[PDB]
Amino acid sequence: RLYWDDLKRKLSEKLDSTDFTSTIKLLNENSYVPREAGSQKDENLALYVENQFREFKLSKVWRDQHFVKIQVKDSAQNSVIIVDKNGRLVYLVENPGGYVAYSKAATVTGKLVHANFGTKKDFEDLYTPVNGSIVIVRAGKITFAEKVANAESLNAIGVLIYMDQTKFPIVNAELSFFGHAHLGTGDPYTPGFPSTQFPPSRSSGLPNIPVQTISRAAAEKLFGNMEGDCPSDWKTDSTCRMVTSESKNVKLTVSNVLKEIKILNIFGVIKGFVEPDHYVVVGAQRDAWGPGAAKSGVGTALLLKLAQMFSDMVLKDGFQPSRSIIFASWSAGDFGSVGATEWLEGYLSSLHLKAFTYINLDKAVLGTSNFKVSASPLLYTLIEKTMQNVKHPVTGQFLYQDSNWASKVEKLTLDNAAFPFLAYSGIPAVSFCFCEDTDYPYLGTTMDTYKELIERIPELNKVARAAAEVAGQFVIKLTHDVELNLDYERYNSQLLSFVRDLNQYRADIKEMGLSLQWLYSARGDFFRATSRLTTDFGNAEKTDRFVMKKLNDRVMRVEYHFLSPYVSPKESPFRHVFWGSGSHTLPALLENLKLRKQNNGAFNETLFRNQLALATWTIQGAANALSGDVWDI
Amino acid sequence: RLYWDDLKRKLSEKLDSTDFTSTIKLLNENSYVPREAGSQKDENLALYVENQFREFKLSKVWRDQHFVKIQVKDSAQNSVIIVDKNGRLVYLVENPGGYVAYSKAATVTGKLVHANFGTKKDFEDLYTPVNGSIVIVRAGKITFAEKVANAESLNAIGVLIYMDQTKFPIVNAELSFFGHAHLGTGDPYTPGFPSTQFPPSRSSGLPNIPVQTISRAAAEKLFGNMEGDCPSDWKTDSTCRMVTSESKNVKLTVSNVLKEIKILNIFGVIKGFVEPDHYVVVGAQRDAWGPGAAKSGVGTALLLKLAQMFSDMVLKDGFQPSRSIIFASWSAGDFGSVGATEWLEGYLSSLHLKAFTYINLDKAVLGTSNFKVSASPLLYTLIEKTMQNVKHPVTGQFLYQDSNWASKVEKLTLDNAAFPFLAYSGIPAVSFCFCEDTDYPYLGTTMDTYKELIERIPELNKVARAAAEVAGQFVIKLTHDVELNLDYERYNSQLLSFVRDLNQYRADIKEMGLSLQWLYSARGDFFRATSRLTTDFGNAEKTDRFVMKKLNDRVMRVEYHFLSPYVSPKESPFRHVFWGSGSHTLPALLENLKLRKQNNGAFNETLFRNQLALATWTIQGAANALSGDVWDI
Repeated sequence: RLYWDDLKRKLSEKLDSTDFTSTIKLLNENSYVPREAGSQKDENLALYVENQFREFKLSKVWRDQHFVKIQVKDSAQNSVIIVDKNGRLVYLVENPGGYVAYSKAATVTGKLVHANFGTKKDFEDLYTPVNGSIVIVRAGKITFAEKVANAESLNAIGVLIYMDQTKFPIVNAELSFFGHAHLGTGDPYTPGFPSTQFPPSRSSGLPNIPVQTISRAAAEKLFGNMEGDCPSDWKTDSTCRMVTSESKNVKLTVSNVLKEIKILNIFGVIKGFVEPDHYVVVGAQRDAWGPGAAKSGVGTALLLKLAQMFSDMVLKDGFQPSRSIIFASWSAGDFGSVGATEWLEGYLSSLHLKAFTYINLDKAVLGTSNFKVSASPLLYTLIEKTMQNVKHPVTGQFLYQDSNWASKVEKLTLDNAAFPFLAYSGIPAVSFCFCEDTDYPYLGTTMDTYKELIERIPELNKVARAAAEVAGQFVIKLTHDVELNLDYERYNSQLLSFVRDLNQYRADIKEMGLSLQWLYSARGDFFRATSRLTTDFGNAEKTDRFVMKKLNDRVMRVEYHFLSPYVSPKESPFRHVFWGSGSHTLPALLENLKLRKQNNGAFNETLFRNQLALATWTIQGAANALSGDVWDI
Repeated sequence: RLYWDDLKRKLSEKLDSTDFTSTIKLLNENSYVPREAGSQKDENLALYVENQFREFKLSKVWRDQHFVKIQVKDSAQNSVIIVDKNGRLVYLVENPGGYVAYSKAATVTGKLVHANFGTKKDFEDLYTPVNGSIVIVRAGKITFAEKVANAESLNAIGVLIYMDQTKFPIVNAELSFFGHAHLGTGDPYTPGFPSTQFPPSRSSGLPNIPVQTISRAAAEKLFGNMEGDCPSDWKTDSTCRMVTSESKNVKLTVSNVLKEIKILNIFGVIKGFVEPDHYVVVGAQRDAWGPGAAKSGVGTALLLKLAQMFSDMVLKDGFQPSRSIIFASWSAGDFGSVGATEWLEGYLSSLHLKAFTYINLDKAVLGTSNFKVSASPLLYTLIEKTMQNVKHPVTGQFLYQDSNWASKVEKLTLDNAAFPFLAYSGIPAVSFCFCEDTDYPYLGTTMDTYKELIERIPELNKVARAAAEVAGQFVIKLTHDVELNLDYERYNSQLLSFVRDLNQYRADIKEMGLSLQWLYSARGDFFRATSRLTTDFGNAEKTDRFVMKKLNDRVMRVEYHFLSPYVSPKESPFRHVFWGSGSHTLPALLENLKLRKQNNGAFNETLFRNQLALATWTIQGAANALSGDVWDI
């Protein structure tokens, strides 16, 4: 067993002589260049990664194979067409190079209406009714899946998406791009039974309208046939317009088809010396529509180098992780973390007893200016201590520069592979990156190349190196300390913050005959439960692996006990009342209640009483799950 | 620490000098005599039990209080009336002394039709259509809740239930009786929010028709006005008839009302010396409609004596249970294990990590001829070894007399408090009793008295003594051995048996384009997972509480991982794919498939493909949950 100081030094010095850019460049070679999930090139890289793991001599390397239905574009072209309502003659504007996976295959003709980013707010602020019209929106702010849903929610009949030059200062205006519009993760077409025969989807999260990505040039050509200046508030090109002329409307034809593919998740593992049946999981997306250097290459490179380093530290330098470290190369990430989700779904309710943390490595390097982090609050302390002794690659200062960084942390979103881990599986998760206030413009394009990457970021090797150090320090701390570096006390602030918000309606809870007393008591009981647990840790003999096991297991279950037990994972997979999606999340409870100031019928008093109940029960249950022995109350 | 041989002797000799009949008699005194749930007498007994626990000096004794809505009969009498369709004049036949909790409060008039036991089969074998008619059925075979559901399922408008003299050779034909018809357990009116305001119930399992219990005399008076002899196949009184005369039909008026009551679950605990945060739970129903000597008294008596004995063994004789023993006195058992279920529901998904076994003590003594057992397969080995060294109270031979007893074991039913533990909470459970091939006739009547009990069973003290020895040996084995006496290998036979059944349709699975290959692989993987676990146990150092903790925790999770993760506990609480209720259970999958030999539209091919899928996923998940470390595959 080594000292944390030595492990820190060892990791750092191994990192010093590590060549990241070579690997990123290597992954950008023609053997791997265009690696859409399931393709032979994806399969090539999968084989290469797998071989590398074998050369690193990890305890065991294996395959997690899955068959899934994705959507690819048909031999028939998707098309964007302008129609003259006079005589109904059509003019072809574009056959897009790209497409949007999970779009309804359909042909729709209507008026075209701009809706900015297609955010929920953008739609309400519209002075043009979207109903029965095709909508065009800029990429960014929110996922394609959300834009489609918001629009579909207002009865739009189709969606176009372009990259405006203000948000995406790309010289080539003919660039086409890719994404998906499945409002979830995993395979949307997952019949619980094999079939020839065709069953409907139900609560799939799939679009019922066609959605399609277009080049900025094609959008500006559409603007050429539209009227109305865009609000300066949108801060967009002067090109932009709002609505088709009276005599014209647009026709969209999407003919994407379902294809079944064989994806491979490639796994390596360094077994733990004390509790090998518990693991930290480190993963990266291996697939990409185009070259996907930043989208896929960076992550896969870090995955490979981290795996190599840790294998060397165990075999040469005497590092002895208490718990196991699993390295995961995912496929079909581009379709909604499909690879990751399929694997997660094998262990719906059991995984949280083995995996205590997931570290995502996707898009860790996109810029230089900033260091962003999204994570479970359970990892805020680990993250903080890690930023306090990792240096900025350009700047030289420690990453930790703001004592208040934790309150400004944004939550994991659906397009992040870290999301299903936290919100569906109840495993604390963290994603982080070096970046700007600007999205990396080339993501999802054929311009996401190494050359492009090394050009916007000439210090690529140093920056990737800093990204590896944070992930590496995470992984060491997590498998070295006898306690788990999961700060369960953090959820007191979260509950406090939530009740603090809720208490801004102590009046409206009166006019409904409701007391919030049982909820306050749940919050109090959780506080007590954490306090007792901290005391127990302090009074425990750190060398007694039996008592630590027992205390650590309690910590490992905190996250999962915030998954609502009162909703089916099939109907709503994202059960986490803090971080998931649906009417069972604390945020939903607040939004339903904010709709009570308006005397409009949007408020749903009944729903709220149920939400209040389920929240209280969930929180009580978590407090009770943490308290320990049934005679201690 | 003592030797199993000494603990066996100690338990036995303490039992030898234990006076059971005194306690049963004591519970039959006027201070407790009629103790309907929530009543003052129930509350008296609750206080007495609680005091006794305090005198026994258990580690901690506490209260688990709940407010629940039960139904009691109104000041207005329920009535059974015969109507002359000529002139519509009515004749009062009875104002029943008893009632059926959860009956719809309503008045209905129609023809009366006998349907034997009201089993699903009994209805199909009817040559008289039940639709729009009131139905009369004999008690027995199935719960009232099922009879009502089956009848309601065929559009009957009301249900009468009597005790025929063949199944219930009771001299007094005027005897009235009680039960409930809620097709589940727990409080059916559980709004997730407090209210004045009234919300509908939804998937409550509540009757939409009136149901009422009548005396045999009242039934025979009804038969007096009916025609058609009953099938000799029913083996019932010659009195019985099938249908009202042309000119007559029956009117039923039920006016039961909802009352909110305060129930108390009384708990005692003897803390474990090694893992106190894990418990065996031993419970008994304290409430009864009448005197409920057999229904409630026996169980509560055993609960008290067991608690006392084990407290003495810990404090005087040096017994040191590894894990905790909790003694539970439940209330509102008579309404569907309501007390038990309410408590279970506080720990929906967390309880199975603390409670590894529930032993039910209800109706353990009803006769002398037989010893019956129902339980999770996880306890078959414990049960067997226990029968191999417990003697029959009358006979003197060991209870174990049939090497094949396990394949003839009937599953826990809904009226058993052991049921929600296993099927809703995923905690292995066992109920057992000494009994006959005949139901104890006085259950749910005012004749369930000590005097009646001591009369049909003069060896009451000896028989109760044998009942305590099995429960006691269960409890000792379970808290003494370093391994858990949960035989997880047993579920290989279960899966085998199930697939063996399913394989009787390998043809019909072809005509649907389906392979069963992924299901076979799940079964294989579970087999592997258990084999590996047995090996691990063998290779473990029995004195290393850390490794044992880890292996025992894996065993403790087997049961729960058979709860279907794909159904909400609110919509269907009984999620256990082997032992629960609904379309997600393996049995349901078989029944849907047996409906494919008939070319009638009852078969539901789509449903089956989903069932096949969910089953496969559930089983795979359980196998994967058992395999241990993610690098072991």
